[PDB]
Amino acid sequence: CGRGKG
Amino acid sequence: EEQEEDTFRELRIFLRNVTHRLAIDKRFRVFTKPVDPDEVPDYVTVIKQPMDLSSVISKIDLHKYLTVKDYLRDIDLICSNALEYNPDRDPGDRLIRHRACALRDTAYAIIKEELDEDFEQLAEEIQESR
Repeated sequence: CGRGKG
Repeated sequence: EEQEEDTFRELRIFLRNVTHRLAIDKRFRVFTKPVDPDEVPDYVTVIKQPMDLSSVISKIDLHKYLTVKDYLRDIDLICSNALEYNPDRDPGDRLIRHRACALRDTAYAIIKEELDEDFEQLAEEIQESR
């Protein structure tokens, strides 16, 4: 997975 | 001859109508524009093929879908990108992941309910011979 938004 | 393109014209009108219903659904606002590399700089390190509903619309208008199957491939890509990129920690992360599934489920439900299977089968088989 990526870091994530926000 | 002429009849093959009426199938595709009719498919595009149908696809335009489905996409518009998805794109005005408040649940799917996050999928109506491309992910912004300025806001999410690491996105390109995870997701090789970005996709969103505004790109889906452009692709309809530019005759890139000959079948509902290819269209649903791109809906599926939108969902699977969101599941591959977004971790499952925060509530905001869960929310966007559930929304991605709901986007896929809603597109499939609409298509299951409204799409004639023999019309789709004709589309797929015209695409084959070409």
